[PDB]
Amino acid sequence: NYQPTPEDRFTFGLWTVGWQGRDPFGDATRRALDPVESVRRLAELGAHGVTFHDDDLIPFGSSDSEREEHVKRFRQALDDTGMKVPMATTNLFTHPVFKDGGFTANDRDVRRYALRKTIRNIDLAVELGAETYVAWGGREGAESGGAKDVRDALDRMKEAFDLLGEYVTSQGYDIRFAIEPKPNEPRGDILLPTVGHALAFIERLERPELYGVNPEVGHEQMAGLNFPHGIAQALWAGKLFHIDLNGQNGIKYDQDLRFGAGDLRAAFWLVDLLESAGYSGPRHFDFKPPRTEDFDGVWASAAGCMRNYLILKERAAAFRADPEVQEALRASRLDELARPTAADGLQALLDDRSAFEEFDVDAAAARGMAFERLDQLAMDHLLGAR
Amino acid sequence: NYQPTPEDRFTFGLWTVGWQGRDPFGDATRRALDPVESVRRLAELGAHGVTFHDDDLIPFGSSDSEREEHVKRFRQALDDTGMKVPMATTNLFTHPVFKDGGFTANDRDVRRYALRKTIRNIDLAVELGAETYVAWGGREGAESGGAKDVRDALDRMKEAFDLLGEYVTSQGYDIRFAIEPKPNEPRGDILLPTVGHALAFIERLERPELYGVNPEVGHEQMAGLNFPHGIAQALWAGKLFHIDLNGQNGIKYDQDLRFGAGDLRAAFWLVDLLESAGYSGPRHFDFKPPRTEDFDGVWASAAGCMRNYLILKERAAAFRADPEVQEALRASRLDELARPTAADGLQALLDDRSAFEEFDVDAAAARGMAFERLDQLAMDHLLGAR
Amino acid sequence: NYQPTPEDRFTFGLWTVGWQGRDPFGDATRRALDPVESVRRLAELGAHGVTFHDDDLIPFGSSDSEREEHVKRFRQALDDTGMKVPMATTNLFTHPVFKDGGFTANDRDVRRYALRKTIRNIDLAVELGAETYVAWGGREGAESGGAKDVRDALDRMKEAFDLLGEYVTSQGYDIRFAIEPKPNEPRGDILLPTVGHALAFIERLERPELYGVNPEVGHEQMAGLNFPHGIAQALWAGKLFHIDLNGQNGIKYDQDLRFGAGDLRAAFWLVDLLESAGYSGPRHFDFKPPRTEDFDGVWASAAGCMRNYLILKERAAAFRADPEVQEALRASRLDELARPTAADGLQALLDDRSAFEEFDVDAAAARGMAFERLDQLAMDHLLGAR
Amino acid sequence: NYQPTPEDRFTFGLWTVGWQGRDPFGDATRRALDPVESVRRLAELGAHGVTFHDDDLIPFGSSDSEREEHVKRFRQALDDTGMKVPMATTNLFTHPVFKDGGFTANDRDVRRYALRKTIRNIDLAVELGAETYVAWGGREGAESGGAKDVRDALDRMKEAFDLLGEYVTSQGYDIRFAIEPKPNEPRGDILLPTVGHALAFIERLERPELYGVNPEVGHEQMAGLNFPHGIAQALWAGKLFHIDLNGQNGIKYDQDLRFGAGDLRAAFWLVDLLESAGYSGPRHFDFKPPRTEDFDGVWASAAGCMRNYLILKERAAAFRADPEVQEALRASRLDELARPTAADGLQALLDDRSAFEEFDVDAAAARGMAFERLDQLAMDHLLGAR
Ligand SMILES: [Mn+2]
Ligand SMILES: [Mn+2]
Ligand SMILES: [Mn+2]
Ligand SMILES: [Mn+2]
Ligand SMILES: [Mn+2]
Ligand SMILES: [Mn+2]
Ligand SMILES: [Mn+2]
Ligand SMILES: [Mn+2]
Repeated sequence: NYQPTPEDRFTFGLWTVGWQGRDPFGDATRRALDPVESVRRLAELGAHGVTFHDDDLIPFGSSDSEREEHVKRFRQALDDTGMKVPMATTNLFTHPVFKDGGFTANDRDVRRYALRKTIRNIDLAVELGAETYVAWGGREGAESGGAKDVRDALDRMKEAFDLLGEYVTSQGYDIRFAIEPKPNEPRGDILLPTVGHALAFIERLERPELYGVNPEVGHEQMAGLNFPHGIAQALWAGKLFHIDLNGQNGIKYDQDLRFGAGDLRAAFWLVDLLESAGYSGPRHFDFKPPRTEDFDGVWASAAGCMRNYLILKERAAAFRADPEVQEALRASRLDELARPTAADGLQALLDDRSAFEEFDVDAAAARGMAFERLDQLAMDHLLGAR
Repeated sequence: NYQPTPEDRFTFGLWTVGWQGRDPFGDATRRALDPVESVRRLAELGAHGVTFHDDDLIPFGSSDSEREEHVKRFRQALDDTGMKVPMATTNLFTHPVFKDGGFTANDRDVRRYALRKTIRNIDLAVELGAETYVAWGGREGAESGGAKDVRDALDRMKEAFDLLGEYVTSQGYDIRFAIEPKPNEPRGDILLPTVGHALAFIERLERPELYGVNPEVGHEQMAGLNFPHGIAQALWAGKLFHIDLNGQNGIKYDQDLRFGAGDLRAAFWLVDLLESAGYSGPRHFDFKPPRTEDFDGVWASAAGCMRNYLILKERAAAFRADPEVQEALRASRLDELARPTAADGLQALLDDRSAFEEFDVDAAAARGMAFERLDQLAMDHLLGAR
Repeated sequence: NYQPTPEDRFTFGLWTVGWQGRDPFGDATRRALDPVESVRRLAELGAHGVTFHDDDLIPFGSSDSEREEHVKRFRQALDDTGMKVPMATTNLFTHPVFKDGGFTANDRDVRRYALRKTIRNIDLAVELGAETYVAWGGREGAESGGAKDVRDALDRMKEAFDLLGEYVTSQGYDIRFAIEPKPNEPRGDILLPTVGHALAFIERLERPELYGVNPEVGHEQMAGLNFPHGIAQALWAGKLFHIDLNGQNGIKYDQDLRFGAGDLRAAFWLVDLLESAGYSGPRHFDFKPPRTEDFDGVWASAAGCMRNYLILKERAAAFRADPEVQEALRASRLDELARPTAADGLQALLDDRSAFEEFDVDAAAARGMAFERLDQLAMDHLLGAR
Repeated sequence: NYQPTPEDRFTFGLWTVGWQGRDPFGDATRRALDPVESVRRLAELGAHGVTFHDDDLIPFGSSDSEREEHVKRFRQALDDTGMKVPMATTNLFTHPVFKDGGFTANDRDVRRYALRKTIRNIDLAVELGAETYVAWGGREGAESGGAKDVRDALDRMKEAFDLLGEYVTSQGYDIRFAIEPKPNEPRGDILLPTVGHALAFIERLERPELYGVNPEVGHEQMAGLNFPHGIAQALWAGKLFHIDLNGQNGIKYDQDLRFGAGDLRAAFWLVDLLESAGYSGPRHFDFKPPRTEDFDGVWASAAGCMRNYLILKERAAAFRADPEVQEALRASRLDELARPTAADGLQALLDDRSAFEEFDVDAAAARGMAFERLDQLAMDHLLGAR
């Protein structure tokens, strides 16, 4: 009955089930969880692995000794459970020093500190077996127009990413980078606010092959965009290195609900696309159990993330395998969208009278697309009402 | 008193002052304007030139004879007034045949027709002296998930743009292309919905040098994004080939108000950036005088577009030239944002103890950025309250 | 298999299935439908009745003779099919005369014309057996601040509604009024933009008992509000006289998709509330089949509206009847929300030491609400995955 | 040069200049300010008074002794500076006990505690001379549909407000209540989400005369609504008891920028309306100096709030006094909007052939409203470019 197993590749950040519930208007409602405990509880629920920011695992300001101790305990829990660590990232947003950014702070000294903190964590990530290193520039941006010259900030962001690429290359590490966009919050506007802006920026780096995107459901939805469409563009470009799954109810603060909550039809189309395209990376959940819940509610919320993905996978698979759907797809000319417009070439197109001089515009215009019937088949499959 | 002249490079689409006022819920409130009349009236107000879609100038379905007649009359009005035609574009959205798109319609025959209609208008544009050809794919998109496989639609959109590039190259034309993004309306979601998504797509075309963006104030604002920030990224990439200026009041239907209306502080920061970066293309207005107005109100609205740009230019120039502002910019470390983070190189950074081991995080964190004082100077300059 | 019957009280506006597909950027894609044909087709699909604006039934400018002829033909189709007409409304938005509003136009003569056109249609509505008369003030509003003094416009809107109430009372008609809010489109901002603003305005009319609201799913969603919450406030006030069902994908132009499309979880909670509260009015659909469709697609879209309501009704009923859900509701203290806070009275509350002096705040704070488990039960029921 | 004085009635919450800078993603960047220090600094800048939540003045959990000490120190600073305390409110959102709400928590015991905490602070407010007591129900709402039955929650919210009214009446206090709406954040959806919903709810209380609204600029803007329009409806109803002034950049998290930031044209129209209507309550600022600033930046931000109001007041006054504007207002028929539609009565309207039978619809439709010229005069006045 929709039971996950390590083979489904479900992963969770330590900061997700570990969120204590502090919000802009309130104090924590839950005590802090030890990372060893989260690993054990997640393994029992059927997850494949966990991810972390540097500061989730090693308290900021830790001595070298304390650091070694925290890592050793964590590595023991991984060995005991069989859990993996497929991705890691850096906290460049909590401490007051990062109030104006990490890579793009106006103060040069802060920029140099941000790169050193990042490099230290790349070494750790490699040691633990991570394949992807994410960067979410949550403090890179502004609340007012004069505060940041965006051209100079993009020069600084390029310079930081180029140096990180030089580092991994020189060390011979087998790790790639993934930038995670977000349009706003905590800054008034954040730089590289969507998947499109991040894809475009990557093409100006020195070694573009090392970088991809880590899109998050709720972030593109904070800009009112279609998440499955943005993911299709990232797959088309060959840059979907990792993904963050959650839920969001429209354009407002970043809710981070469990996956399946928020826009349920967009979750269906997302799973349809990931499974059809054969995405083989982790199915990672960046969510926050609501502050109304106790620990029992934390684990129920985490289990619901995986359950919802498995129900949707079943429904999308049933939709694509139904002969009546296959027929409707041809009725709506999805097979013709996949054929080249003009494999014959430009000259042939130019000489083809059927393409212009003798094209019957009225006959073509009268042809219904039959999209509503197709979408009702998709609705019936989602609801299990076939 | 803020009087424009042809030297200010102000341009208008024929469809702007010529909008009859038909909306989703109502009939036209104004009669149609002859293109010759719009040219004469615009020249008297101090504009530099006009732009057009194919169907604005030559009624759809026109015979070759009728076509020649419409062009001749238009060329006479240009000669009489000294007006130029710096940009042209194609209508691939009004006629029912384009109900599912032009370049990405599911029907292959429609796709071939869309390319032939486009090519015919490129020839005309060159004849009239246009330097930029815009493409706004208003019907490229969907209302439901199953209707369009986005990967196949991006293959089709790439194929269309590649063929157009082959055409201009083979003909030896001196024209470049600019894609205009929009997130939604008239389709539920439109492909390449923002400046970022369009920049990323260009990098996958066969001859990327021929293509840039034509961003529009109100379109990025329909996604709640910061317009000046998106323009700074387009300038950074060297792709701001043209721009569409107007106003919009937040996330809702595309209003196309006159420039200066809507978000007035964003208009200030936009003019600040265009003038500082030395953008030298046309200052084009894609706006609609509200359907409440008669002809007198049409021309008042058009004149207000240019007046508002000139007032803002004066205020931004006064802001940048004020010694007290120059001092505040240094107080907020804008001069340090423009210096390289690590011109010393990676190894030097790695060996620098002042960047990590001996960096005083608390001292750096306590430093105020003094952004509020700077933003109040910007406010006083905008309001002429210095 | 989810087959509707006249007993389900499904109704449709003539303008819904009859929308020809003209949008802000394109021409009609379908021919006009005769009202007699729509009545027959709807009856075959299992609808209960239709609704109309004056201008949908009688072409604007019709002579008295032509008017009588249009009504007679329509009454014959109703008799032939058994369809009813439970609601009617007035078109005060299409004709250019209403460009600045009907009831709140700045020109006094237009205001008087708007009331006379309305009164003429109230008489017709009564003749046809309508019980509710809707008013949607789509042109009441503004694009700029100085154009409308809102206090004076609310005086004018009150004056119009008071006169209509005096008319129905003097004639002894058994009809009530329902105001339909919308936040924007076609005006920049519309007056009484949400269900809350309309409820508040009704309390200032001379005979408040005659007026209620006609909320529409997609309109409250254009303001990013929770539709089921707004409907619960209208039911609490005893003012839900009628409802408009459809779908909308967030904050953008008014899409009017078929019911069930858009926010599917909000559609579930809406049906849950209407059926639990025992709403007994019409289940009316104000939707537009997309312009991509031919006539076959029109009727498929209309049938999907009713199918989706019946699937959701089944799922909501199964949720409320499940013993495991009833248990979860008590676990989350929904039974305690329904009990009075202080039936004991103010003095007793003041004297109760358990309410303050001896209240254990920490013990109460530690209690989880168990909302995530309850919401996952709701998800499983919606998806038929119990 | 736009210097405020106590006569301008500017007020600030202790929590505004006192915000330490903790956000959903970061730690505090400033130390806590003693309330006595804020009073002194505000008085030097020209403010009239301050406001507070219970917990801003008396740390939660304080003994009776500690409480008396905190009040005495505060009363001394008021005496020393001449500052007044025109409004007070209750914190029913920070402590974990309020995680599901105060007045509408599902647990009955929490509801009774919320009322007792409120009553204790009403007594204090009266002692300090407050005339208005605000209620912002920031935790009243939900993240999921099943968690809260909205009808029962509105019964509970009515019961709480009725008990508070009984309390003030029985004590003979001269204080009125003002409810402050907000659409979301920190809850997924908050009950009474806009000014309209709060106005409608007041009409169902036992003694409606005791309650009004406290609207906040940025909250209505989080729903994409027009703030000046909502304020005009509150003034029309006679319910604008207090106001919260700040700035917000569209639909996103609640920014609380300084007044004048965000939507500058909406700030102009707001000041125009408050001064024309003769609003005589406090001009209160609920804002947060950005976490990028040190203490110097805090006071600069606070001073900019008052400066911006005074510049806008001057510009709005100049607009209304300009003979050319007075002429444009008549050209746009603002004088006719203020005249009754039908002071002649219903029968006279019914018998008036000029209102329908002989009304020339085409002539009336051709009349331009001349709104664009009027809005450009408003723009020139705002910018000081007359
Ligand atoms: Mn997020
Ligand atoms: Mn994330
Ligand atoms: Mn536009
Ligand atoms: Mn444009
Ligand atoms: Mn609608
Ligand atoms: Mn409707
Ligand atoms: Mn706020
Ligand atoms: Mn407030």
